[PDB]
Amino acid sequence: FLKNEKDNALLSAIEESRKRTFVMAEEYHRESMLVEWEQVKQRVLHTLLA
Amino acid sequence: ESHEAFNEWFKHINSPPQKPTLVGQASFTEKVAHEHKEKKYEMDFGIWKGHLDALTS
Amino acid sequence: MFVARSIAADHKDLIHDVSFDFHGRRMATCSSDQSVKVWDKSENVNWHCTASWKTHSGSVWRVTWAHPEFGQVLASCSFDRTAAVWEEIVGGQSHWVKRTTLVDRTSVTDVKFAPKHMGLMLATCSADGVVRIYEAPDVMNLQWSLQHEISCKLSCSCISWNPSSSRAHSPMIAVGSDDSSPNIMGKVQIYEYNENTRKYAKAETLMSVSDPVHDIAFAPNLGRSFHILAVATKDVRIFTMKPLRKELSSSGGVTKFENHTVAQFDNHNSQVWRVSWNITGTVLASSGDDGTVRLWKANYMDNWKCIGVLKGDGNPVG
Amino acid sequence: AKDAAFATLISDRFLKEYCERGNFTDLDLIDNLGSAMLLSDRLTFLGKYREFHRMYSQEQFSEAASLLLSLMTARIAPCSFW
Amino acid sequence: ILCSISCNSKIQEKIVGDFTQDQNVSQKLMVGFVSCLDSEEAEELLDSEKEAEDQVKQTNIRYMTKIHILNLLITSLEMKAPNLAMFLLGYELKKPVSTTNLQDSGVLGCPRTCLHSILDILRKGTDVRAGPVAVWDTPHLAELCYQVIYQLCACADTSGPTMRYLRTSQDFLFSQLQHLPFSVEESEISAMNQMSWLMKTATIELRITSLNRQRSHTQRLLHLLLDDMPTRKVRRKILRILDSIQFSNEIPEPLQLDFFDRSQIEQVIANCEHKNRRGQTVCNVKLLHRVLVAEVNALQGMAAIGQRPLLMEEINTILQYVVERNKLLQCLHAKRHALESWRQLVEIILTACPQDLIPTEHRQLIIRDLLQDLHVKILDDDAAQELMPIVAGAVFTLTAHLSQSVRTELKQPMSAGFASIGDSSLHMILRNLLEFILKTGGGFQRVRAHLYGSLLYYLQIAQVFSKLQR
Amino acid sequence: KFAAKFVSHKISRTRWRPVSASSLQQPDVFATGSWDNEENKVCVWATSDFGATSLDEEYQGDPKQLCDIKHPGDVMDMQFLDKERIVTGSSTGTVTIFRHHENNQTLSVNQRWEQAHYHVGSNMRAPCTAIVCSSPEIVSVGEDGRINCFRAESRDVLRTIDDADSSTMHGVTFLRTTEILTVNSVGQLKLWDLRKQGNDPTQIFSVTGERVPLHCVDRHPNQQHVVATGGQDGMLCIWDVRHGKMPMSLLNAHEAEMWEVHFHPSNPDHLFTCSEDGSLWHWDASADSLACAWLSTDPTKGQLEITNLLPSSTLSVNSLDVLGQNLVCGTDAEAIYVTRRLF
Repeated sequence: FLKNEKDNALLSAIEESRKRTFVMAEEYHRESMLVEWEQVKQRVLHTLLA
Repeated sequence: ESHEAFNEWFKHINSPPQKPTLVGQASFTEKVAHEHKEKKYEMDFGIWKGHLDALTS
Repeated sequence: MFVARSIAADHKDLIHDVSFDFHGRRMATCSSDQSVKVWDKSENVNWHCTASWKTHSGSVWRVTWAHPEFGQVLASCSFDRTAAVWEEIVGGQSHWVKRTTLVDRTSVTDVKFAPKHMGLMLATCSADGVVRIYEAPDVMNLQWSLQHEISCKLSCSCISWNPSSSRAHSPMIAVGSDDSSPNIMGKVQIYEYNENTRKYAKAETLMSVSDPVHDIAFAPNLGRSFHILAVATKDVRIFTMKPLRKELSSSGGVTKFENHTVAQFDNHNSQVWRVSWNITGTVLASSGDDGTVRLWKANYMDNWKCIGVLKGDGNPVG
Repeated sequence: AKDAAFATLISDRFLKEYCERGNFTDLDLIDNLGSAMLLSDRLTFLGKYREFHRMYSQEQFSEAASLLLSLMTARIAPCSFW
Repeated sequence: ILCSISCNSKIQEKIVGDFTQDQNVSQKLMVGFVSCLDSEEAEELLDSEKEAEDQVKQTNIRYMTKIHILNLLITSLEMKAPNLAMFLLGYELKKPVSTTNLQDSGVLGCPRTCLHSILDILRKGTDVRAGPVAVWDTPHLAELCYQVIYQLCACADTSGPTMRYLRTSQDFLFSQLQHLPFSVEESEISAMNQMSWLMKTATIELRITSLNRQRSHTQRLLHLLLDDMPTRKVRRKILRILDSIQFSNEIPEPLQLDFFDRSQIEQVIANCEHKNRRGQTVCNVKLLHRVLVAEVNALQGMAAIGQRPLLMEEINTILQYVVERNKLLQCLHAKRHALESWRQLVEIILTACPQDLIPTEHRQLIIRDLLQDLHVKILDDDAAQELMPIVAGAVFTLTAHLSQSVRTELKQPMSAGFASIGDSSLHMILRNLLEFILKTGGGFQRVRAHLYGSLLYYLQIAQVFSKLQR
Repeated sequence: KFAAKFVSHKISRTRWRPVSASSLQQPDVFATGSWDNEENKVCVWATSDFGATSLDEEYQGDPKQLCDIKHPGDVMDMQFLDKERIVTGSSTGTVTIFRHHENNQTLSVNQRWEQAHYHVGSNMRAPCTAIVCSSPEIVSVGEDGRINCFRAESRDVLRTIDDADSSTMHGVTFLRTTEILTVNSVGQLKLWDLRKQGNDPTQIFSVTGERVPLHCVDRHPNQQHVVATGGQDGMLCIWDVRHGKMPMSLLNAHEAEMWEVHFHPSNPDHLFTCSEDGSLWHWDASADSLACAWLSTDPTKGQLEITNLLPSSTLSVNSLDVLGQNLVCGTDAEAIYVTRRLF
């Protein structure tokens, strides 16, 4: 199954690219959620000041 | 210092000049090259022996 | 912007030839006045006559220099049926001394020293249709031994050694044939030295040269896998000669050739009389009855073109 | 040049000169040929013969004579130096 | 003559038909070939070679015969079928090339075939001075036998009758693998080739045996192969095999010429060294002999006849040197292929193996040791550049799998799961990795790509952590 | 550190005009000889503009040609005899004295010896390979193996040593007022007494077993027994002409032929060498500071500091000259390099 092992190596490389995309995309979504939370907090602070 | 001098002496005594050997069917050019090698060996041996006696002292 | 500066030669009779030495520091001139003169180039780029002597009682047809490894040696050939070898015996007492006269039946039409790696050899050709090859057995004693006679079966007008020093090529000579021969074609023949027979054998005949041949020149090979030959006839012809393939199992032949005419030029406008390559074999000079010298060169697409034309007054054509 | 042929040529020019004057020109060069003496048999003969003359000047008479005999028997000498 | 004939594909058919028309005929021809190869050279009559050149050439002829025969067999096999090879190896043409029942010689009237014969051969244990005649050419014989077993399924259709026969009747692979590595210093080349073929073979073997489900078999096999742990620090056999491969080789004394240019001779050596079938630049006898004669002819020494003995001795040394260089290049391509073998074999095996790796702990320990040793070996200034890509792919695979393994432990429940892990060790591994990354010049982009991939997989494991990152 | 002047001729020789020992003026004028052209010349050059009285401007000044004269043959060697007179050896075997007329910025032929060097028997001209001056005395050597002695005011050759060498002599220097050293194509340094009536050298020095050509020779200014030579192998040899027949030191200096060697005239702990390999090296024997530092046989005493003064990839540096803080050199790259701030 030497050819299978070569195919597996290619598969592992694809998996690594996929994990990179998984991490960066998740981080971007988390950053967007954090920005929305910060905006909500700022609005609450403005309401308290009112 | 005594161990260093002994090690220098011991290296030098174990590196004598090689006496040229004549291969038994040497051409006329190879015999002249041998006499030049033998004169070079006697000179190199004289220098080696003088250095050995200095290191021995 | 070539510049030509006249010198007062003051020749007794018009000199039919001029030959430079291998270094271009000396030249020899020859004339109807029966003399050869030698001229040395000073540091100031001026020419001075350093020797002048009466050489023969016959039309000196050709003059050639030996390679400088054999010393300051000249050969000449003549209508008197002889070739002569000359050595520059200098003391400032130069007096080109006749060392030998080769006397082996008709006008000797051309004379050429062989390439130096073959030793001190001299080829002559004669109107009897024979090429003769002589060797000096001692370079210090310029005695000559007849090594070869090559029967061309046509009047010989000119000869050229193949200058190739490659051990992959046997010694080769091109020969011509002045005979008008209303019919016989093949007026350029190629001879190759055969090591097995110890004789020159006819390797090729350029059948396309049915016109009388006045001059021939092999180009310097400079690492090409094929030879180039210029031929002066009614036109300028350039041939490529490709040697055929081979097997190491056995071999004893002239190894037949594939020959292509790569250029033919009628632009001379008169029977082209001479052809000469520059030292790199990249520019050809030709002369003809039109009273001009023309210069020919290939571009990077192997297209040959003329690149200069001259006048009787000495001015280059605008 | 390793030029052994030209080496022999110059050896022979020096020989013309010595057949004639009874002495070598440029003694110091011949004495220092070393391994270059082996470039040609003629040069070899020249150098060995110069060594023989050196032995003769040093009163090493036996040595000089034996060197001469060996040269003569090896026929390195040209057949007139016999 | 027979083998020569063999070398033409078309005729095999006519030939086989001929051999078989008569029952007596086929029988006799075949078993004659067979007993012939059982070269039982004089055994107990007070010595085989009691006389002289005679029995020496006897043995020589026996050898050449063996050779021609085996070559024939091999060539035939690959051609097609029913091939002369199928008849000689004991596969009946009438029976399906897949339904054939291979039996030990003498069981149910089965004649001794080539199979039985080669088996007997290698079984003896070839400590013999003969070694494999492949020495100056080919095969170790053993090589042809392993090839026939592989083609069982490799060349289609021979299936596994061979593997079933080698497992049940002869316990062949276990008996032979116990003696690895073969120390044929003689031809490190030979030893290496032996090892290579053995590799491919046992590899496909285990693969298919497991694809089936034969656990005990697979068990014993791998158990042994890996337990460097002393039973009844004993380095694991796989690591011992790797220790036997030196990836650094000595270099030839520089050529010295009195009359002659050196730089020119090195250029001439570089030129006439033509490419052998393995892609090695070697003049081989060819260019050597003829090239040396041509050089002697070119060096003209007319006048000074006297200097001849010298030139003679000098050319001899040049010859010796070029010979040594060629020997070395050969030894090198061999090692390259052997390494390929090792790598692929091992890796594929373990990683595609049905994971029954009980102590994933031990699994990882093994991975660790391996990586360590490899790194050590390759980080050496004298390591052959030709072995680098192999190491590279190896590391890539190893690392991805190891990372998966790490998470496979971080994702369970039982101080016993990061116990044998080693972060320091993670770190040292990292260090070695980086070192190798650095040492890799622009040339080996591919190696760097594998290493970048391995590093990325490693970094995913860390996704004490803050301390490790720092 | 160097101003480079391209001059459309290869430069065989460069020399500074000698300054009076009483002058506080830095050397400002030098001469050059050309070679390997159809028309060769001797040129005179200035480094300063006659008029810049600012002590504070960075010398970016290209050297300016003051005057020239056509020189038959290739200027094989060149020396100043004094402030007004330049001596040359020619490839034609002629020795020539030129006079420089500073007021008019012209060169003129003052005197010539057209048969200084020639082969006996053929009367063929032989190249004059080196010259040395000690006013009013001039010595020349050539490919004919002759040593000629001239006096600048004498039309006749004062002395010839015929057949002094059977090999080409390449270099000559004064050991003392009546003694010279020569170097030749067989690796010999020869000592001559110009008063001895015979044609044999007084002494012969050589490296044992090797016949490498020596091209250059210079004498230590203060130590009349210390001599430097350069060879075809690029080796720098240091000699004590009182001690043995062998060099005291053999130093790997260049990768090709060493054309010139010069001790610094006023600070002889410095030495300079130039080569066919295109390099120009400064050697400093002062770095550890009367045992001449150049004669130290102790590799632990006297670290020589060695500096290449020119950029990598010059063509052959055929000549150098050094005077005070100034160095000039000439090259096959049709270039003159000048520095006025060596140290």
